[PDB]
Amino acid sequence: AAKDVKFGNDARVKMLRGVNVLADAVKVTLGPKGRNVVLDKSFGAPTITKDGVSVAREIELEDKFENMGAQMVKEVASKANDAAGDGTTTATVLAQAIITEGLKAVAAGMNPMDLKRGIDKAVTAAVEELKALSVPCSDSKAIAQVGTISANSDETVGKLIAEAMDKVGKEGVITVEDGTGLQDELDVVEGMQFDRGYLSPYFINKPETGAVELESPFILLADKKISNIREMLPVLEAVAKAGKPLLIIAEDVEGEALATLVVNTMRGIVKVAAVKAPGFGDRRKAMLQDIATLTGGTVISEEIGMELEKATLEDLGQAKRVVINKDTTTIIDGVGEEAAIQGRVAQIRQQREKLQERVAKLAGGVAVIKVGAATEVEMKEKKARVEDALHATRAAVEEGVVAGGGVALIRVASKLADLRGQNEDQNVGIKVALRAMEAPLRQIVLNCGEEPSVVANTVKGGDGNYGYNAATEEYGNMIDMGILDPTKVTRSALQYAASVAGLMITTECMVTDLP
Amino acid sequence: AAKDVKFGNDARVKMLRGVNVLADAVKVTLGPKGRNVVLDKSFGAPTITKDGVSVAREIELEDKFENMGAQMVKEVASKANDAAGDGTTTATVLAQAIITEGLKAVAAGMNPMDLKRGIDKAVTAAVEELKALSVPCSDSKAIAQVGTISANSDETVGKLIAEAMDKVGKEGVITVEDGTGLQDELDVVEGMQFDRGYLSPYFINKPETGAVELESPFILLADKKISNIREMLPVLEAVAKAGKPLLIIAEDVEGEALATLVVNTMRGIVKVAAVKAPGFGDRRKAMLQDIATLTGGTVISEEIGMELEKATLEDLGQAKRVVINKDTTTIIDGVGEEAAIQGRVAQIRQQREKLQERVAKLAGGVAVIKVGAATEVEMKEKKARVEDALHATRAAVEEGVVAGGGVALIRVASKLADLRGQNEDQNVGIKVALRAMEAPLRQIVLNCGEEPSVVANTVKGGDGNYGYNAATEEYGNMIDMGILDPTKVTRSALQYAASVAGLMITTECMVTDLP
Amino acid sequence: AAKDVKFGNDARVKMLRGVNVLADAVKVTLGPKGRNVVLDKSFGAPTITKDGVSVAREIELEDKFENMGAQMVKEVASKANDAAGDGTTTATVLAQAIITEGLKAVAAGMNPMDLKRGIDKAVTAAVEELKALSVPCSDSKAIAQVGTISANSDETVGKLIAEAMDKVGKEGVITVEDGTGLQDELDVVEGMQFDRGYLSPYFINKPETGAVELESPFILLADKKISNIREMLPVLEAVAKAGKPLLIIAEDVEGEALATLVVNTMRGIVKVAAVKAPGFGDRRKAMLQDIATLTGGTVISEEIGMELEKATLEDLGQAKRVVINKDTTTIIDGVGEEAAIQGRVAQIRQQREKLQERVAKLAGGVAVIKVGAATEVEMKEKKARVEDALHATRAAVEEGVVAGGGVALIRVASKLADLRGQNEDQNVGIKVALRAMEAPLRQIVLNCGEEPSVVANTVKGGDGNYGYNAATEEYGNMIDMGILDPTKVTRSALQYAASVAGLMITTECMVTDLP
Amino acid sequence: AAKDVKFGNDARVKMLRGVNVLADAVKVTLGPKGRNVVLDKSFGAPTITKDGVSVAREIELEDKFENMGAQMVKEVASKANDAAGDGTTTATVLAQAIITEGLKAVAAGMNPMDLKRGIDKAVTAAVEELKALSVPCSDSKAIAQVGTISANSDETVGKLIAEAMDKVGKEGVITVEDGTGLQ
Repeated sequence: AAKDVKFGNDARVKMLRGVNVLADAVKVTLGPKGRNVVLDKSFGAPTITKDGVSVAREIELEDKFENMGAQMVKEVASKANDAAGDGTTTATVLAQAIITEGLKAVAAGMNPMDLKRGIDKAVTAAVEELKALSVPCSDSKAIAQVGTISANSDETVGKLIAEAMDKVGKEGVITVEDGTGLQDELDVVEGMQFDRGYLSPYFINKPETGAVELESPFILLADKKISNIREMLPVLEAVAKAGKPLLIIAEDVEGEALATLVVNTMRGIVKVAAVKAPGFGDRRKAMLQDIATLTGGTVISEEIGMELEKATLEDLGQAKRVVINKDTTTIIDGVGEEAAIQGRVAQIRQQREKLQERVAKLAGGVAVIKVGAATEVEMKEKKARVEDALHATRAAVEEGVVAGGGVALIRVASKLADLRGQNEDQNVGIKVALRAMEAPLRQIVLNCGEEPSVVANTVKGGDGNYGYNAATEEYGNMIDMGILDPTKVTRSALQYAASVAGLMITTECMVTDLP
Repeated sequence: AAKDVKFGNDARVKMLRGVNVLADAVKVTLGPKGRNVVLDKSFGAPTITKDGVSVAREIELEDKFENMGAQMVKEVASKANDAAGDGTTTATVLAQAIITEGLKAVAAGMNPMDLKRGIDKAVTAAVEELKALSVPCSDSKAIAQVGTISANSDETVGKLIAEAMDKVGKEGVITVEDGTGLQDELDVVEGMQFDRGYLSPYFINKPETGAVELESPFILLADKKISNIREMLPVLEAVAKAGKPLLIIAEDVEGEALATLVVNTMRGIVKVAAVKAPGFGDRRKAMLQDIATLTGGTVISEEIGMELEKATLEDLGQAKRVVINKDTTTIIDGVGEEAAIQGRVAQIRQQREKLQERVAKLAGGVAVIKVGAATEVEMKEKKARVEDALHATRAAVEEGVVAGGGVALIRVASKLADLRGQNEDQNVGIKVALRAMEAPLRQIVLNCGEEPSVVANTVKGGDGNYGYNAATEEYGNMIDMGILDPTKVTRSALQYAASVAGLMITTECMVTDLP
Repeated sequence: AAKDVKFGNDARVKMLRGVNVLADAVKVTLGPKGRNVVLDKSFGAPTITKDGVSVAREIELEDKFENMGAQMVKEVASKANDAAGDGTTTATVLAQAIITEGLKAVAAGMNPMDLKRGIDKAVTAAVEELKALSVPCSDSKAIAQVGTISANSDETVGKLIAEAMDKVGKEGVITVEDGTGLQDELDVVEGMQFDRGYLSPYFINKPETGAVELESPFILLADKKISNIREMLPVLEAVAKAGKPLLIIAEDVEGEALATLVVNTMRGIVKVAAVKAPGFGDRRKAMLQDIATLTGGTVISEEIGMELEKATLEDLGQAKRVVINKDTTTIIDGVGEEAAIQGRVAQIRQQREKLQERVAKLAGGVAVIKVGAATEVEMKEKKARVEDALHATRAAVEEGVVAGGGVALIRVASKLADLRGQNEDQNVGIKVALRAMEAPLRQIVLNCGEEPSVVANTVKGGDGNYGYNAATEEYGNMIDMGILDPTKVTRSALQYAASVAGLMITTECMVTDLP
Repeated sequence: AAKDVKFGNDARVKMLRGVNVLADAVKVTLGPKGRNVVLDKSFGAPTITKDGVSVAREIELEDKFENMGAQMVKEVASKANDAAGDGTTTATVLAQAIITEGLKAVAAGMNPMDLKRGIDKAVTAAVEELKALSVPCSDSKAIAQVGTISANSDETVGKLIAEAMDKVGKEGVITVEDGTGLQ
């Protein structure tokens, strides 16, 4: 189609208007005196939601340029979510702030590509500074801490999470299943989790989680690449008449057999899914046997001659459940003998870090959680927030908590008061990020109907963990008042907003379709 | 789609206009000198109706923002209805009142989120105060009392209801069936009711009640979850050629067998429905056997080996009728032997509160009512109002009656004259609810063509149960004049209006589709 | 859809405009110097008609509010017709009059709901007063009297009607069939009529009468409810190959067998119809046997074991004709033996009021009428007017005649000159009905091109039955000049107009779809 | 001419919008980090000015009601000027503040004529209190100071006026005209 092209200031004013519409809709939900947004859906009833990414994903504008603005910032809130699990509003609010302040400088005659270098440097430093402040996140306290936070105040949540890790460890494998009743349930049962995602978004049966939940399925363990679909029918027809679903772990699954399986589930007979075997080369040889042992199945190897055509139900493994998402597969309760698994444990124990990881995965079991609730809505809803929190937590653990209320950010801004760049434009670029670092605190206060600059002035008069408690309307030590954000989320908010807004301010020309 | 977004006052003026259109259409029906509203329906002839929720559910506006207003208040009238069975107009009128007064304060510079806290506190207190005033609702008087009221003055109604409970008790199980002739009929026959709703709105054969009525059907009693549909065909084909419908009680029915059954009734051969078995864990084991005994059927247990494939008609139970709705299942006249049921009674009697509940349900029978009427219209129409009243009554019983004419509300408003909050905005928020509490009385009077403030002044000059009798145009003791509202309804009106309007006034921005 | 809502005066001016358009189109046909209205019909040729209801049923307006006006008054003319058979124009003209005068008072500041109470009281009194004036309608004179009138002057009509009743009695059963030639024919033959209408408007084969005429059909007499259609095929296939139609009398016919039969006639093989058996309980047991005896059929009882599957043609009854309408079934010329019927007569004669009614129906036969005519048009047309008249007559008999020219009404208006209500608004409400009572006379005169108020003044100067003879243009005694209206029609006109217009004037708000 | 008449809240929202436009244009010049306003004049070249009354006298709005708002507050800045000679911006900024806060209370259900009595009483008291705080101002140093702040922080103008009053006396006149040179 013929394109519309806009230059310089015009392009930019439009781009910003876009950002604002999205930013403004997301902002209203930030903080304890945050309000909700209603999101239409022809489909079913509207949705009420506080969740920043959820509002973001729905904004699309009519003016094609404004649209482009919104479609870009939408990525910060989106990315935050995939990494952290929370902070998507904060992320958005920082991004809008850097942009506003950025473009103001660009309009001053500053060189955008330098303003960007400044912003980026300011951020690399803020990230370092946050690692310092974080206390870390180790003890079950900090854990249920961050958890309950990312779970949105709900302490019961951060709780189970801490308990969980406190059971199978910080690296243990935790999962989530809908609760049968009103009570939450944490159980440890014979499992494993590895870093492999689905081979097609078309296997998703739970659109909500964006995941693949399968009920007591068989597991196929193939050593070769799967291109042709002919060697599938002997087994794929035996598990058709067994009523149950089927999981495929192989070197890969190529377009030919994949695309047939893809349309074979959605709209099709047997509902199945497939994922690449973990690791590569010599690891996946033994790493795949690990799964075989756990599930009580057989590995179809090429070096023994075994082919897929010469395989039965008996050769397959089994579990009571399994969940696959974008990049994670986790199996729960393997039918594998206690003798067989313990035998393979002693085998590796005998056999230093890479073998240690295989022991940890295997010996070890998988912890499960059943989100209890009164209503099926809340139920599955709560279940959601859980998986979220869990995320941040794992991340929080890997890299802790910091003072909430966005004080952490305000604190790093004064530490970097003396940061400079290679030239004056880079300097303004730093001051632009620092000034933005105040925005979460500033929005939190503004959503309470209170003077945001007056609160900020007095928090900035303080030190360490002194902050504003928006709930109770009085100042104090944020960690003592239990207002903690997880470090991974605060960091991640910052990195992502900076990344997008950094690029965004360097825009001199925009190219889109005609109205 | 591209969205329209409106801020602050503009958003709010539009939101209110919406509320008014709906409120105004509902208001005209409040009280004894209430008039009717005509509701178009391409479908059949138009509908004449006084029933507040019925008017509400039809309002949809063209201006997309105004629409949003109306679509939200529509929920108070809707919620009132699902809980109470009456008071939907009152509910609506209170909601419109809180909103009007609210937004006026918001426009004064008050902090909405505080006005909300005030309103809410004022309400929590009004609810307490109403519990005090209620006399309760216990004696068959108060019962037929509230009944006849919620039935819309019709004394004959409140009557049978009192009789009913007076038969199988307040907790007894009462049902309703269309009358064969012109006479009402109350009969007690060999039944049970438990807290479980249909597994899909697609089983509804009576669109009016929003329920599932089934004629002398067989009952299937399964101990396991029902996912696959293959174990269904041996029995589902034997009851296909028996001409009769079939009820399924199992641990659950999963999408796979559910979705097949769903399209198998509407547009399909055998008309069936399914509901989850009552309770959970060890209760539903024996609780399901209770039903088996009553219906003269067999429980298909897993721990005995019995599967659904190895089951006949003989294994199934039977009743003369059964009605399922949103969250209630009730079976009527079980074919179960008098010996078998009495034997199971003595079994539990031997076996303290949870077992007591199972005795009550079982021993005991189910009372039925046949709404008599001249015309089939009135007939089924009257039948409706009945089920309504019955509701409120059960509720009234659980938590009585209060002075009608909306005097109860006016009375609690003076009791709370001294209620205060945490700050001045919270105070205005209280005064806003109190002032609203006068509105039902004020509308009742306004629908009579009389001076509403002059009536209110003089009712507020009085005490206790002194009120205005709009029918006869003179003041007096409302309980003595027989003008009683059920407590549960007055309470419920208030709680729901407050809930919605409370949220509504905190609105600073609105996001909808383009015109 | 988005709705338009109008308030107060605006709503009302529009509502009235609607009424007028319909009223004005109907008015032009009132009285002996009434003119015709032409009614388009894409379908066939246009229709010329004097018949008030026929004009009414065609008015639909474009302005959605005006439409609502017309769609409401349309009900008076419609209701008149269903009860009386005549007077539909009068009804309409009164209704328009009450409305006009009403709304004028509402605009004076009067309280509508009181104006209504007045109107209603004035009417309850006018009805009483008319019962007084009626002379009654008993002798064959008054009968052919009212008949010939409601038949529109046609004396030949009122004639046969009187003859008829003079044959099988006032309660005898009279029917109508198209005439074979040009001569009218009255014949008495071996029949019965009971108060039961068709079980679906979809059995109608004569769209004109809105009835179900069936030619020498078989009669099925079932004791049970008919839900399933399987027990139908043994008999329904034997009467398929007998070429003739089939009538079903049973306890009921439920949706399942009904909906199959419904589409099985229109668009289908065997043309059949079904009606509920007369009475209830113990009556319908013997009351159904009565029909069996008359038709020479067998009753398929449950208490003998007989099922519908085990039934032949031989078991069924037969008649030469049968007509079913909205609420009446009447069978004509039963094949039942003279011995069998006389035997059942002696059986009941032996066996006090309820058994007396069964004797009357049975012993007794059914009188038939064949409307003779030159053209098939006139023929079937005349046939129509007949059935009409017959109606009013039966009614006239049950509750006589009064002075035509609308003098009766003018006479009751002076009798009620001293009627008062509970307050002044109720008083105006009475004067509003009284003043309206003059309108028929006033329109009759206006359609003659003469001064309506001058005629009215001089009729009101007179007494008793003195009136204006519009045909001959001179005053006199209306009963002596043969200008009589039947009481039932005059009463019914009044009651219905009052009913609708009473409601209509209480309208403060109107809600409809957007243009 | 036919008149437009507006009531209650509508009248008031419009009246306020008027006040704001004038207030906002005058406000930007208040204080040492005050900026200038440019005032068109078909007549000659435009005028640059910091002087609050000068901006005020030029505001006239198109919406006839908003106009009325502005035309009324314009009188505070105008009156200040005729009496004092300075403070016209301050005057304007106070006036806009009382109004904003006032109308907010009126919208709360307060009785306007009482809000007025309060305001007036508060002011009669503030005037008394200021008489107290004032230290008289009689020494050349103090005089030079008011002069300086008046002249947007220009020490020379202060000094120059202080010197002037010192020489002519109290019962003596000082005029100001265009000079030839730069100083």
